[PDB]
Amino acid sequence: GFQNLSEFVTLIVQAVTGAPGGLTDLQAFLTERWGDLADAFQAVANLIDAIA
Amino acid sequence: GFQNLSEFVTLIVQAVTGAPGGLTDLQAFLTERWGDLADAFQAVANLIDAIA
Repeated sequence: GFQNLSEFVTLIVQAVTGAPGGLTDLQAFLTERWGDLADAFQAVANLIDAIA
Repeated sequence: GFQNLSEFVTLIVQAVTGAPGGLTDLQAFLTERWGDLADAFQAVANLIDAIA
């Protein structure tokens, strides 16, 4: 249902990320999400360390 | 701007995952990340239980 591949890329970006944009925007949002997830994992590890 | 769908697939995999590769590589990286995320959530539950 796509006229071209560019709008399909935008649709993929909108499906996997809230903010519409290009493939670079998709990569940036996913990188920020993975960084935040790593920060949360390290926070859990620090909670381990505080309990210990 | 993509030459072909295979190149576009490689670009999608590179944007969503650090390691370049095919759709199978994308699925593998995302599945191991799902396993890591599930382990983190079970760690959070285990900390609930440890405080309890």
